[PDB]
Amino acid sequence: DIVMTQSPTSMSISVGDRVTMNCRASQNVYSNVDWYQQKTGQSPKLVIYKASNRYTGVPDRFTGSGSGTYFTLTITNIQTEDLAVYYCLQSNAFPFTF
Amino acid sequence: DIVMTQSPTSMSISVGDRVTMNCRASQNVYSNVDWYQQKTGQSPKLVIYKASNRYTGVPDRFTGSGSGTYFTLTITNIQTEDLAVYYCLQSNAFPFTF
Amino acid sequence: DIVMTQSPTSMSISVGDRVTMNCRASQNVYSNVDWYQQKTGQSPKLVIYKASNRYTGVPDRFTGSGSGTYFTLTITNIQTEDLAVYYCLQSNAFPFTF
Amino acid sequence: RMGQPPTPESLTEGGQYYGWSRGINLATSDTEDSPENNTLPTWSMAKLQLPMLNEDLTCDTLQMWEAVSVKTEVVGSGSLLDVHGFNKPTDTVNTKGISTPVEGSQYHVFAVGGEPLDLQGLVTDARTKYKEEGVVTIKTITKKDMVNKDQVLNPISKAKLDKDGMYPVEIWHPDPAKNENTRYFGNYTGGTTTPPVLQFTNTLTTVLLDENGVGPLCKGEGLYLSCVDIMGWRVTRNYDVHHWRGLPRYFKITLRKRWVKNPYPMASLISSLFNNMLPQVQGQPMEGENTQVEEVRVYDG
Amino acid sequence: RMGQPPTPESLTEGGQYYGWSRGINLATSDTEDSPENNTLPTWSMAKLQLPMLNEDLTCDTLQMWEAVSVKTEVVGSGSLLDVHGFNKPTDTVNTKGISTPVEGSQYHVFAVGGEPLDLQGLVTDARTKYKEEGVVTIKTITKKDMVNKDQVLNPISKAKLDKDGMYPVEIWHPDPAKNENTRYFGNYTGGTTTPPVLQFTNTLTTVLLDENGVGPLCKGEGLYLSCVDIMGWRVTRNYDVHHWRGLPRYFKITLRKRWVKNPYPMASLISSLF
Amino acid sequence: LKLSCSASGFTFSSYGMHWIRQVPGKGLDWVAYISSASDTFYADAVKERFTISRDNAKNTLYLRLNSLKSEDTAIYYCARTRYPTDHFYDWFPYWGQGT
Amino acid sequence: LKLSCSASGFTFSSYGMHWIRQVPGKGLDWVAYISSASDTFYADAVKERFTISRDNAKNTLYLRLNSLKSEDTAIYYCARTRYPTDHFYDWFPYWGQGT
Repeated sequence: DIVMTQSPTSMSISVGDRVTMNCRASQNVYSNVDWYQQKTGQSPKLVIYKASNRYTGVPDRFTGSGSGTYFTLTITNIQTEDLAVYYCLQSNAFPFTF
Repeated sequence: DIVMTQSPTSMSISVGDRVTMNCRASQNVYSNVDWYQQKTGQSPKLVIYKASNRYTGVPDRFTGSGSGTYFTLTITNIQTEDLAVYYCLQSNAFPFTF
Repeated sequence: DIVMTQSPTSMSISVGDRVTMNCRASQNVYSNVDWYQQKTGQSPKLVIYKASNRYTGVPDRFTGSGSGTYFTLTITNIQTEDLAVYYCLQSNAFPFTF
Repeated sequence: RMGQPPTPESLTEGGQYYGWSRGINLATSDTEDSPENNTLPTWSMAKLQLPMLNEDLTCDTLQMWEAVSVKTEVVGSGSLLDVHGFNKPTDTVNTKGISTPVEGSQYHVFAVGGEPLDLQGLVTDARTKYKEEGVVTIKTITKKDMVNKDQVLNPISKAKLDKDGMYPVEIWHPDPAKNENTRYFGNYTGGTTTPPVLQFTNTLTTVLLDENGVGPLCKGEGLYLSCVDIMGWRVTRNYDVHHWRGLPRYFKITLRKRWVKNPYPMASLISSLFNNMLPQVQGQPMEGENTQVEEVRVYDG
Repeated sequence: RMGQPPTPESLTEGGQYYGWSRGINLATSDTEDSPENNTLPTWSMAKLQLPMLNEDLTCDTLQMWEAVSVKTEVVGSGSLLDVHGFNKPTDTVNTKGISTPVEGSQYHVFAVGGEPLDLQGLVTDARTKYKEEGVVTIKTITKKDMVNKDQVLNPISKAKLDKDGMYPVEIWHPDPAKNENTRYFGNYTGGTTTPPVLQFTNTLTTVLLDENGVGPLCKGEGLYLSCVDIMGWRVTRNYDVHHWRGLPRYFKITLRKRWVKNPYPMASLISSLF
Repeated sequence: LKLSCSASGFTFSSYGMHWIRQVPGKGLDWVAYISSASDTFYADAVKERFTISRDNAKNTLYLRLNSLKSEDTAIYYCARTRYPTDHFYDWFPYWGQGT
Repeated sequence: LKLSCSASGFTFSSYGMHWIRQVPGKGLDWVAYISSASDTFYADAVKERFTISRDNAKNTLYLRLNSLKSEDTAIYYCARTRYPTDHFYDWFPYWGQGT
């Protein structure tokens, strides 16, 4: 099983600032990494699929980058509707880990 | 044997400044050059593999560039954890030289 | 024989300014043009080979551009060590002309 | 037998590239080139020891085996249909699709004879520094280095396919000698992505008879088979290392007993048997300039 | 013998492109092609001098040799499996993989005869300037510049295979003369990346007999063998300089003696005396 | 005169392992290399003296030292390549502890 | 009337070498070229007079001068190409000392 570790445990930041959360996988996952946004009380919504594209309806402030062992999700100017938890998921082997 | 010569013998610079260290190989090494960071008392850590990529976990201030006879390693804004020695290694023929 | 004509016969300029010297060949030379720097009392050193690349050890202020009948060599910020003559050479047929 | 030897029986320590070469690493300069023995595909050979037969010294006539025909077949082509696995993918941008199967330069040679295959040395670039131990190179046979004439044809760089798995196919090619007792067939197909092609059937045979209808008579009593079947090379999802592939070849030889005339005098081969069985010694000089033999007398009566 | 001559024997001074053309440098402009002497692959030929047979110059009959059959084979195919070394690699973005094998246009011709091969001149470009020293060209034989009729069949540009390693194959082709004492076989396969194909065997032969069952009668007393075997070109890890590879060809000829009518007319001598 | 370098957590025999020694004052210095298909490549100064080997199924390389040991002294490291190939040039990122 | 240009540190016969002469006032001027497969290419003005040659295994080019030597005077240089090819146009970066 692959273990996904995220560098920022919790980030406190205001509106208009920039955040970057990184993810590290024990083994190589080529480009198969998704970025999920979960607002409290909702099913987790897909934000950044395959680590380099933006799912439809997602604004241009969200950016996914990286490939291999180190991935990153970046937000340039935060918005009020971006106040949710963010999980990174490897989908490159079985079993998938969050 | 290939001889690797580095232009800056010692660079003294503060935090937030930029440094660029160059490396020259007697014969042509196409793109097979690694950049190693050694902190005193630690095994040398890989920083920039194959002269154009950043090993996982290494921040975006580090940059490796060049190909052929002239390579370079650049740091835009120094950090306290970047106070270590830096060796460039050709891995293109036998024997490898540091 | 191809005749290489250079537009600036002599350019007088201070340190920190920009210079652009052009070269024209009577017949088409595809991309085979070199740019040579000669300091008085030295063998002419290669600066810009094949009209689009920088020979190793040459700084980033030097730039070679163009292809076909019109080539150019550009320097953004002059330096004291750039006070030398500059010849453009076609190497695309025999005999080579300077 | 091409590259990896069969000995590390475990599928984890040898990776079990058995049946594949180990990995083709290129050269670092024009003059520096070392092919790394476990990379080079080599000739496979075998010898079947047949029994001794009758004779008739009243007529100086012998009996010896005679390979009349052969059915060959390269077994295991459908195996190349394994298109899963961790090879280079067809859609490489996303690493999806199909693992690129075995493709490339293929080389199918076999040979059935009554004596070991006589082969010739002929190489590409002759600066190549083959390992001087564990493989049979043109330097191993003629004790000097290679020359330029080993790049086209040197009637000096000859050998016999005698051991096994040691004569690299890239150096030693079946040699058309003056008078030969071996039938060899072969075909080559170069390129970098040539699709492999193969055929099976258990119906059609090959006739080994000569122009006089004699076929390969077995010298000694052994029947020699030889073969090489390179089917291409595979690429790994990494630096494109290029392990070769080869498939086993099945021979079915049909022999019979033929009467032949013993062309040598019995006394000559008796003396030869005695000279081969006895040691070859030194002793004090009893011939030449410092003979210790003093006198010799010959009486009759 | 295709390009690089065999003479400089060291593997450093000559680099030993023995068995390889030297290098290929394209033209710089349409009007200026002058390839090289060591770049052009040329014909290989040899003459076996057979002994003299008879002295029946009193009856019209006389006996001389006759090639009955041939067994040929291009030896050295497997050597093309050397995929180490410094050629352009299979995967060029990282410069890794396999040093590409020999591919390209291939050209196999051989010919067994009693008199030297009769050749015909036909060039792709009649404006090419071949060096007039060390190579035989349509100019060397017609003594004038090349005509536009040399891009197609011109019945004037005819020659023989006197020399060896002198007649390039981009110019001189086996000529179908009306009365011929030579059997020549050949096949050509173009392309820039065509994979080579070859065939070993020591099994079956070629019959050199004519429709009347005669076959090449060795006039004089010599047997002439000619061949060219181009397998393709290897592209170096540089400015993509191709250069050809050629493999040696082995001939085995079966000759028998045949009674013919006298080809030495004494009238010629007893008339040269006048 | 015989080193030992234990490794764990992977398939030992699928990777190529280098030896790099560092004297405290003149920097790092490559020594030897043994790949998956065991084939030894040495440095020019240490050609005949050291012998690098690997015992598969035991997971330890043995750099048998110079057997003379006269003028060679440094911190001896181990390095494992990044990928499990038969490619010799693989930018070993996994250094040892040092000795 | 016979020059000599010694070179060392490489394989001499795998590279192509040019001759470039510079009169102090009118700049540089190409003269001749000899490649690996020795084949001489001259400038238009100096075609019949000079002869460039190379003696392999001795590592020196000989630009045998005009044998007339009337109106040709300049600083004579040597140049070696960058790569060891049979490609004629290779942007020689390694100039000589001058004479």
